[PDB]
Amino acid sequence: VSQTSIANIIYCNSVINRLRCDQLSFDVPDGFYSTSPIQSVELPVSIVS
Amino acid sequence: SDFAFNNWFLLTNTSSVVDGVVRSFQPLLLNCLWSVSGLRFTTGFVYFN
Amino acid sequence: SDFAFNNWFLLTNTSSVVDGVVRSFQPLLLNCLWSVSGLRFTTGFVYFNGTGRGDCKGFSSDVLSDVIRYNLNFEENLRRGTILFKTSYGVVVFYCTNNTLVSGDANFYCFVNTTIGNETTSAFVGALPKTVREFVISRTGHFYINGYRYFTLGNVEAVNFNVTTAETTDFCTVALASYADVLVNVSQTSIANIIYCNSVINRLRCDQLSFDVPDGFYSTSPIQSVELPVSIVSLPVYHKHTFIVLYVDFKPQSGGGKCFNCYPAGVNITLANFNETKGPLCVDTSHFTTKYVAVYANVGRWSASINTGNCPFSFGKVNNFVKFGSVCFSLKDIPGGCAMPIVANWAYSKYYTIGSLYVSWSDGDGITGVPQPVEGVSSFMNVTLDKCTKYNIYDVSGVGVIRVSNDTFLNGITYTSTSGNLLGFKDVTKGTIYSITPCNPPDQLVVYQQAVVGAMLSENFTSYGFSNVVELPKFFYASNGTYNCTDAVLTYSSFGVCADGSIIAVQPRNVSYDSVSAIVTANLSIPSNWTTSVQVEYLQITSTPIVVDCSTYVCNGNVRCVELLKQYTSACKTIEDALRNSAMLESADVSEMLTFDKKAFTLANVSSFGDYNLSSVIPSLPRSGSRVAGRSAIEDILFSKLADYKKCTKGLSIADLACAQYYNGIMVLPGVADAERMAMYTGSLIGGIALGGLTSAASIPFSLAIQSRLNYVALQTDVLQENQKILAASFNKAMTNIVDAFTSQALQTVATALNKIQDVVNQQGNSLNHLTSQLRQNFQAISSSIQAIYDRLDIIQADQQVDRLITGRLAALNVFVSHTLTKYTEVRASRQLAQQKVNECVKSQSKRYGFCGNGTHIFSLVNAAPEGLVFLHTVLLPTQYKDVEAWSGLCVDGRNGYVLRQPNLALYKEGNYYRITSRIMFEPRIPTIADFVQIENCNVTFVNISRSELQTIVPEY
Amino acid sequence: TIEDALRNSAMLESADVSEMLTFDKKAFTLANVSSFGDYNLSSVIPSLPRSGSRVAGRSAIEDILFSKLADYKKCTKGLSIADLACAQYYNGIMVLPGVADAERMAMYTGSLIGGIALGGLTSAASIPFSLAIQSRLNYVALQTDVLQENQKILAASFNKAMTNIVDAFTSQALQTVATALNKIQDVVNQQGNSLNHLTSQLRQNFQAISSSIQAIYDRLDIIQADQQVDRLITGRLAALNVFVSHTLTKYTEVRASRQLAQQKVNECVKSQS
Amino acid sequence: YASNGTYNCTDAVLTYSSFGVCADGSIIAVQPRNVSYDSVSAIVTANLS
Ligand SMILES: *[C@@H]1O[C@H](CO)[C@@H](O[C@@H]2O[C@H](CO)[C@@H](O[C@@H]3O[C@H](CO[C@H]4O[C@H](CO)[C@@H](O)[C@H](O)[C@@H]4O[C@H]4O[C@H](CO)[C@@H](O)[C@H](O)[C@@H]4O)[C@@H](O)[C@H](O[C@H]4O[C@H](CO)[C@@H](O)[C@H](O)[C@@H]4O[C@H]4O[C@H](CO)[C@@H](O)[C@H](O)[C@@H]4O)[C@@H]3O)[C@H](O)[C@H]2NC(C)=O)[C@H](O)[C@H]1NC(C)=O
Ligand SMILES: *[C@@H]1O[C@H](CO)[C@@H](O[C@@H]2O[C@H](CO)[C@@H](O[C@@H]3O[C@H](CO[C@H]4O[C@H](CO)[C@@H](O)[C@H](O)[C@@H]4O[C@H]4O[C@H](CO)[C@@H](O)[C@H](O)[C@@H]4O)[C@@H](O)[C@H](O[C@H]4O[C@H](CO)[C@@H](O)[C@H](O)[C@@H]4O[C@H]4O[C@H](CO)[C@@H](O)[C@H](O)[C@@H]4O)[C@@H]3O)[C@H](O)[C@H]2NC(C)=O)[C@H](O)[C@H]1NC(C)=O
Ligand SMILES: *[C@@H]1O[C@H](CO)[C@@H](O[C@@H]2O[C@H](CO)[C@@H](O[C@@H]3O[C@H](CO)[C@@H](O)[C@H](O)[C@@H]3O)[C@H](O)[C@H]2NC(C)=O)[C@H](O)[C@H]1NC(C)=O
Ligand SMILES: *[C@@H]1O[C@H](CO)[C@@H](O[C@@H]2O[C@H](CO)[C@@H](O[C@@H]3O[C@H](CO)[C@@H](O)[C@H](O)[C@@H]3O)[C@H](O)[C@H]2NC(C)=O)[C@H](O)[C@H]1NC(C)=O
Ligand SMILES: *[C@@H]1O[C@H](CO)[C@@H](O[C@@H]2O[C@H](CO)[C@@H](O[C@@H]3O[C@H](CO)[C@@H](O)[C@H](O)[C@@H]3O)[C@H](O)[C@H]2NC(C)=O)[C@H](O)[C@H]1NC(C)=O
Ligand SMILES: *[C@@H]1O[C@H](CO)[C@@H](O[C@@H]2O[C@H](CO)[C@@H](O[C@@H]3O[C@H](CO)[C@@H](O)[C@H](O)[C@@H]3O)[C@H](O)[C@H]2NC(C)=O)[C@H](O)[C@H]1NC(C)=O
Ligand SMILES: *[C@@H]1O[C@H](CO)[C@@H](O[C@@H]2O[C@H](CO)[C@@H](O)[C@H](O)[C@H]2NC(C)=O)[C@H](O)[C@H]1NC(C)=O
Ligand SMILES: *[C@@H]1O[C@H](CO)[C@@H](O)[C@H](O)[C@H]1NC(C)=O
Ligand SMILES: *[C@@H]1O[C@H](CO)[C@@H](O)[C@H](O)[C@H]1NC(C)=O
Ligand SMILES: *[C@@H]1O[C@H](CO)[C@@H](O)[C@H](O)[C@H]1NC(C)=O
Ligand SMILES: *[C@@H]1O[C@H](CO)[C@@H](O)[C@H](O)[C@H]1NC(C)=O
Ligand SMILES: *[C@@H]1O[C@H](CO)[C@@H](O)[C@H](O)[C@H]1NC(C)=O
Ligand SMILES: *[C@@H]1O[C@H](CO)[C@@H](O)[C@H](O)[C@H]1NC(C)=O
Ligand SMILES: *[C@@H]1O[C@H](CO)[C@@H](O)[C@H](O)[C@H]1NC(C)=O
Ligand SMILES: *[C@@H]1O[C@H](CO)[C@@H](O)[C@H](O)[C@H]1NC(C)=O
Ligand SMILES: *[C@@H]1O[C@H](CO)[C@@H](O)[C@H](O)[C@H]1NC(C)=O
Ligand SMILES: *[C@@H]1O[C@H](CO)[C@@H](O)[C@H](O)[C@H]1NC(C)=O
Ligand SMILES: *[C@@H]1O[C@H](CO)[C@@H](O)[C@H](O)[C@H]1NC(C)=O
Ligand SMILES: *[C@@H]1O[C@H](CO)[C@@H](O)[C@H](O)[C@H]1NC(C)=O
Ligand SMILES: *[C@@H]1O[C@H](CO)[C@@H](O)[C@H](O)[C@H]1NC(C)=O
Ligand SMILES: *[C@@H]1O[C@H](CO)[C@@H](O)[C@H](O)[C@H]1NC(C)=O
Ligand SMILES: *[C@@H]1O[C@H](CO)[C@@H](O)[C@H](O)[C@H]1NC(C)=O
Ligand SMILES: *[C@@H]1O[C@H](CO)[C@@H](O)[C@H](O)[C@H]1NC(C)=O
Ligand SMILES: *[C@@H]1O[C@H](CO)[C@@H](O)[C@H](O)[C@H]1NC(C)=O
Ligand SMILES: *[C@@H]1O[C@H](CO)[C@@H](O)[C@H](O)[C@H]1NC(C)=O
Ligand SMILES: *[C@@H]1O[C@H](CO)[C@@H](O)[C@H](O)[C@H]1NC(C)=O
Ligand SMILES: *[C@@H]1O[C@H](CO)[C@@H](O)[C@H](O)[C@H]1NC(C)=O
Repeated sequence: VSQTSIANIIYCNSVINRLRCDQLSFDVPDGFYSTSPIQSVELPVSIVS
Repeated sequence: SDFAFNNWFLLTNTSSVVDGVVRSFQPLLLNCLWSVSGLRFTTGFVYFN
Repeated sequence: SDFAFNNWFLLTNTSSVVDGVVRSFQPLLLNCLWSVSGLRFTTGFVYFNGTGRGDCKGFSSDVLSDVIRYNLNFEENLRRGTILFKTSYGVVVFYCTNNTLVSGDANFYCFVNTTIGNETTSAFVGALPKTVREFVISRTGHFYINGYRYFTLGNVEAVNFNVTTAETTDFCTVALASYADVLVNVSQTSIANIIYCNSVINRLRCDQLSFDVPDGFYSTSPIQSVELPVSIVSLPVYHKHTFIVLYVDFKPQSGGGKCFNCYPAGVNITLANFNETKGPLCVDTSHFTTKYVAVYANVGRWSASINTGNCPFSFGKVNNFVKFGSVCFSLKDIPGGCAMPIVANWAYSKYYTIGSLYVSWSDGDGITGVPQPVEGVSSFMNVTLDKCTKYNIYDVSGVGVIRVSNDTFLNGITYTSTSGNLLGFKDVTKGTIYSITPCNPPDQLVVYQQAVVGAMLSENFTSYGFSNVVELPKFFYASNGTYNCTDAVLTYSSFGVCADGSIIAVQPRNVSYDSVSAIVTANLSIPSNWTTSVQVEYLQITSTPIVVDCSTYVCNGNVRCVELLKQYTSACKTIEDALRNSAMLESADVSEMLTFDKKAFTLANVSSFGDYNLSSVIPSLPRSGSRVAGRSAIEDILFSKLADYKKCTKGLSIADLACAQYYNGIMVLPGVADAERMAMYTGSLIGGIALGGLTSAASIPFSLAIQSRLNYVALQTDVLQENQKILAASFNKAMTNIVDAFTSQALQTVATALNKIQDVVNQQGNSLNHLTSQLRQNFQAISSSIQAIYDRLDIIQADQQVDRLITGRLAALNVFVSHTLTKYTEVRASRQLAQQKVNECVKSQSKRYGFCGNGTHIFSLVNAAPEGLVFLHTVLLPTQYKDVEAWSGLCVDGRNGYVLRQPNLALYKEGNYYRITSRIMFEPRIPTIADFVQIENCNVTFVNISRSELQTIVPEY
Repeated sequence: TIEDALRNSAMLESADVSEMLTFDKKAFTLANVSSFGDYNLSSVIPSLPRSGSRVAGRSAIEDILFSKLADYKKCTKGLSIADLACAQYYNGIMVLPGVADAERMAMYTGSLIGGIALGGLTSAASIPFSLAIQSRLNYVALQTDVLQENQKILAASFNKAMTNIVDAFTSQALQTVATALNKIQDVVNQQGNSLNHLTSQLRQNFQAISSSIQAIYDRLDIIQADQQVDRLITGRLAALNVFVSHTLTKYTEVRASRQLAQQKVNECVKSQS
Repeated sequence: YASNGTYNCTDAVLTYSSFGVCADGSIIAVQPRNVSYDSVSAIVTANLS
């Protein structure tokens, strides 16, 4: 955003784009980063008492 | 990419930021490309369809 | 001691620890030794009494036993048994039938049926253990099987054990016991041994959460634990009383036949103060004594009483010196006010409350509850003087001892310290003032060889069994031994302690040094042949980097938590960005510092050296593997004296401690100083000593090399080199001595290095040992578990109590990062110094005093060590000095006087002829004319020689 | 962990500072001012015992500096009201006696000062101070004059400069002295206000009804008293951990200054650089 | 370690103390800095440079 007006956007779909958006920047310098890919669906429920 | 979107605006309940980089939730699905070409007074009723 | 107690177990309500050291409260009183020998089915009823048919052994007091423990020593077979519990309210029995039928035999079904009075009830066992090795019971009624507690019965008057065993060797024990405070060592969740916390030394040891605390200094506070006289003081004002009394008269028709909690004849409970208008009754006279009042006629086993509510002040304690601005106690409800409930118990089995005592209050200094019922025109100010006491002085409470003082101080009435604790007060009556010393100031004690010896105190008294209390400046000191001042086995800057505890004043290190040798044309002494020595130093070089995943650490896998965090990515990005950039920076530096020479690495073969036999330093050959190098002897000795995640998502083992940390999100990177290139670097440096500039690449004998290095200090001028052959015998002996010291000041130096290494390792570990503990505590939330928080609440009020967790966690994380940066920025200095001296001492002899050793420096070895290096500075120390008679200059028969071209030389008259020697070694050199220089003005103070005898000294003509 | 860290660090640093302080009885006796000469460095030399069995006494520049800048034995007994320091003991802080005691400190300083007039001689006797300066000069270059005007001229400027600077205590050199004095008062303030900040925090109660634990017990029954108690200690432990983590950061940094000091005292003090 | 490229060990475009990575993602063990230095030249009455 420049002068409160939009300039461009980046969809957070791909893994690389995900990391880039997480970086709050563009063009992260070549290096090492950490990530956690997580399942987002219902899972079987188990109980023991 | 490269869309000017000069008219296009952000949405904020609170005070707007200026000239910053921000990730957020926006209603940006392309959906129907135009859906209003040649708009006239009898625009009809569209109900999230 | 030495009891196996394999069957014996711990007791824990919560999850059991495994393989740890823990001090806790356990029921471990020996009481009756056995009390169950030859146990048969008719075991009888024992009720927390000495009435146990067994050999108590006479160490048993037989007063009372808090708990009953059953230890079973039978083969792993099922034998019919029943358990009977007798309580005044009811008799409960436990039965199990092997057969499928509910009656079964007198698929396994167990039924425990409890009958109260004439009513019989049936209960469900549910889960049945495959095998039970131990049984625990208590008077409170807690029931423990194999440590965990399944359920707790209300009360047990007596216990009867219906166990029948055909086997003559039926079982090992069924005993009684009582609580105590002990420490335990647990391996694989199973006990190994314990330590009773009775003696003072044992008390300190248990406090140390360890055994065998190292000899040193510790602090202790011995405290009286009995009732003390109570003293009160208030401003004298003629007491005008107010009595608030309440008449609860529960009086039901027994309640055991139908219901006790049904509030029968429960009705009127009231206090005379109610008004027909019923305006809230707030007292006006400041002095009032609240009392519970009389109670209704009480029948067996049941009662009613008041309970603490939600107000700040508990009713009944209000009279104990409290303040209030407006009581306004009311029987009905009061808007915006606290309320308390009275409940009734039928043998502690039915709880039924009653709306009671609406109270609201303003804060103030006028109204004050007084315990003493009598209030009137009287004189009282009880004040015990010189004993430990409680006290209330002008609405301030505490404990201590009162001392009379002499200080006018008529300005006011109370004096308080900066901390907020009052120091002294003045009587209203006369003007005297009294101080308030605390009862038990901390005392400093000393321990050595796992026993206490000596003690620093404050009072001129022998508190312990010590036979002497030597008064000393700034403190007193007790000891149990005579003063013989033989030596010190411990030391502090001011003083050291003797073996028996005698105190001694330290005499600093007797040493001696040298200085410039001013030419004075008189007698002087030069050092003769030296002896070798070795000094050891240690330098921190690197820090094990750590990395953290923000979102794992705080979110812990909850998607909703992740989404609430999503708006804070502006914040926590800085943390991991800083840690990562700092790690890669320092690793780049340490990788830039490590050079290598293949030409010289091969030279590290011990055959190249000679008599020195520095076997330990040289790197080991590969152990039939394709590895460039192996750690040296001093290396694995040091490591000895001091995991893969690949196995932490797979495998069949339970996760390890390190493995757990990964789950939480901390992640320790592999260390920068890996052994391969570390050993190559060290070996190359070591091989750079025997390599000198040659047209060929071959080596030369090590002996010649030392001579060359010596030449640097001065021109060694001897043809038959005794030093080369003598110093090695001292050198290799010193080395064997010091490696033995690993496995004479040099010894204390080695002790200092070792202490420093264990220091840095502890300093590194307890950082994250402190970090990972803080998430176990919830700052303000109902519970730590985010998942549980979501379970306990709907969408509107769950996130609201969630976010205050992360608001604290982020702060703790920012603290951690801000302290890690402060570790790196400081270790960088030590890195600078290390690189600055390794390339100086290791490569080229220094001419700087005190940088490479106590005296003149010859060469230095280097090896690796945890996150650091270690040096071996070989030096030279003068064995003896040779005296000699000199001349500060020369005068020819002509006016011209001659002097020397550089100062470091000095003439002397060895015999008839004159010899000029070095100032730093006794090596002598021939005189010649080229070594002199001319100055016109003759000083008479020099040698006086003409041109004739000049030809006798130097062949001029 | 708190007290274990503080104790181990204290004994470590005290062992180091005790390892650094050497002594020479041969040279300590040489500190007699009669040995020097026109220089009259009266201020530096250590004072003789004041009719007491004390090895040494502080020098003039020493007590001037201290001037410009208790026993617990009397804190459980006596008739006086407790002093501020005394109060701290009651609370539980405890300042250990300083490592640099005056006796061995003065012996060390005096021995170093006496190492200047001592040169290698067959006998143990001294030589005139004048000859010594000439030898040190030779190091820079072969002083070649027979009638040594420097020895006699520079002393008149030297003793005058010294009187000027001791007056400055009681020209860039002046600003240098001002800087040192400012640095000393800086470190002393920096040391005091640490525990002056510590001991104040227990006067405030983080969330409890009142600070006084005894009062808290008076105002409540067993079930709801410990519950409002523990949140006191939950804060107090945090404050304590902050204090220890900042003390370790003071030690680990002062160690560098110690290194530099030992590195230059043995260089400049002993042999011209 | 996963990678999408073959191992040819040409060079390293990124590095960490234990190891470095190739341009295509192939992993490589670092060889420390080949250097050489000198030392005292003991008089030995023989060939030297
Ligand atoms: C100004 O302030 C206003 C204040 O009102 C803001 O308006 C609110 O904005 C929030 C955030 O966008 C919005 O919450 C979202 O609502 C939409 C619509 O909800 C309905 O759609 C879901 C399917 O997505 C259906 O299940 C159902 O019809 C939803 O309605 C229900 O909401 C909850 C949660 O689903 C239900 O339990 C209730 O029963 C109720 O019927 C959602 O699209 C969005 O859902 C996302 O989060 C939920 C909860 O975690 C999750 O279950 C959804 O799957 C989804 O999460 C992700 O899934 C999609 C799948 O396509 C994936 O692509 C993304 O990763 C998704 O994030 C969420 O519930 C809220 O309703 C608004 N307020 C109201 C009252 O309308 C406004 O935005 C502010 N403007 C700014 C920014 O200034
Ligand atoms: C699993 O979770 C359960 C939860 O219930 C745990 O069970 C509780 O364990 C605690 C701690 O052991 C236990 O508290 C202790 O109770 C026993 C028995 O109390 C009765 O004995 C005392 C004499 O000691 C009598 O005065 C009176 O009969 C006691 O009963 C009364 O309790 C309070 C306090 O005394 C009274 O005010 C009430 O009126 C009530 O009638 C006690 O032995 C123990 O007492 C110790 O502390 C108190 C309070 O400070 C002190 O006054 C005692 O003198 C004693 O302190 C020290 O004195 C002895 C002297 O020999 C000295 O040797 C030690 O230094 C002592 O520490 C305390 O009251 C609690 O009752 C249990 N719960 C119930 C409901 O029974 C179980 O432990 C958990 N298991 C684990 C570890 O996983
Ligand atoms: C974020 O948004 C800002 C706003 O558009 C971007 O900055 C703008 O970037 C353009 C180029 O992308 C700049 O234009 C260049 O400016 C120079 C100097 O005037 C001109 O000579 C060039 O020909 C070109 O026009 C422009 O100055 C700059 N303006 C501002 C206000 O920043 C920025 O690049 C965007 N960043 C990302 C990552 O999207
Ligand atoms: C705390 O409890 C553990 C568990 O018993 C103690 O460790 C065990 O200590 C024994 C000796 O006391 C070790 O036995 C020795 O092991 C070696 C190597 O196997 C063997 O050669 C010896 O002959 C002897 O058996 C045993 O290995 C060790 N086991 C474990 C799991 O630690 C520990 O000493 C106890 N500490 C205290 C202070 O009580
Ligand atoms: C470097 O440090 C070492 C250790 O501090 C010094 O070693 C020691 O040198 C002193 C002389 O200052 C020796 O003292 C004397 O020993 C004789 C014979 O026992 C005794 O009769 C004298 O009265 C005096 O005590 C001491 O023996 C010696 N110790 C060792 C273990 O070597 C060394 O002198 C220091 N070098 C310099 C230049 O300061
Ligand atoms: C100071 O550091 C620089 C850079 O680390 C060193 O420069 C390099 O010196 C090495 C010798 O140790 C040279 O190595 C050789 O080069 C020849 C010709 O390419 C090759 O045939 C050999 O097998 C070997 O690789 C290297 O070329 C040279 N590099 C540069 C950029 O100058 C310098 O030697 C270091 N000085 C000292 C005293 O360590
Ligand atoms: C300290 O000194 C006391 C006496 O000076 C020693 O006491 C004896 O200790 C045994 C063992 O408890 C008792 O049976 C004697 O009655 C004690 N004698 C007296 C006179 O009290 C004690 O053992 C000494 N302890 C140490 C560690 O030195
Ligand atoms: C829109 O409003 C105008 C009047 O403002 C009206 O004439 C017209 O009919 C309206 N459109 C529709 C589709 O009803
Ligand atoms: C939109 O389509 C859905 C699905 O056919 C239908 O239920 C709905 O009625 C449509 N919209 C309107 C306004 O009818
Ligand atoms: C245990 O002994 C006490 C004291 O004599 C006694 O009151 C009690 O009745 C005895 N136990 C039983 C079950 O009677
Ligand atoms: C269970 O209770 C019933 C009814 O009181 C009784 O008949 C039966 O014997 C009990 N079971 C036992 C004691 O195992
Ligand atoms: C355990 O039981 C066996 C069974 O024969 C017995 O011989 C032995 O004495 C018992 N050991 C004990 C009670 O410690
Ligand atoms: C309260 O109730 C009891 C029994 O119901 C009765 O004896 C008494 O008179 C009542 N009133 C007062 C003031 O106690
Ligand atoms: C206060 O002093 C009087 C006079 O000795 C005494 O009777 C009374 O019991 C004392 N009170 C207490 C609580 O000791
Ligand atoms: C200390 O105790 C000793 C023991 O005899 C006694 O002689 C001395 O007077 C006491 N001193 C003080 C100040 O109490
Ligand atoms: C120890 O004391 C005895 C008797 O007082 C004395 O003869 C001996 O010299 C002393 N020895 C030491 C090493 O203090
Ligand atoms: C060490 O120093 C003291 C100081 O006076 C002296 O008495 C003694 O001779 C010395 N002892 C040794 C063993 O050097
Ligand atoms: C010291 O010098 C004198 C000259 O005055 C000489 O007589 C004496 O022999 C010398 N001492 C020694 C030990 O040579
Ligand atoms: C020094 O040299 C003399 C004579 O060669 C010899 O007797 C003495 O043992 C030597 N001392 C040492 C420490 O080598
Ligand atoms: C000398 O070298 C041999 C070779 O292994 C070794 O066993 C021996 O311990 C060495 N001796 C010394 C004094 O280093
Ligand atoms: C020169 O000789 C004189 C003779 O009195 C002597 O005092 C002085 O120290 C000498 N100066 C030197 C040797 O530099
Ligand atoms: C040597 O010194 C003596 C003593 O002053 C003097 O008389 C003599 O002339 C000198 N001889 C020389 C300078 O050749
Ligand atoms: C200084 O030395 C002189 C004689 O050389 C002596 O009279 C005096 O007592 C010494 N000063 C001290 C403090 O010992
Ligand atoms: C010289 O020494 C005397 C001896 O006390 C002293 O009073 C005087 O101030 C000194 N003068 C200077 C300039 O130091
Ligand atoms: C009075 O107080 C002062 C100081 O508080 C103290 O020095 C003195 O000993 C006390 N007693 C008398 C009788 O002065
Ligand atoms: C790359 O791989 C090819 C085929 O394996 C091989 O011929 C070539 O030498 C390799 N080059 C480098 C630089 O690794
Ligand atoms: C660098 O070192 C390795 C180590 O064996 C060696 O094989 C190679 O010849 C060297 N390469 C260069 C380019 O110096």
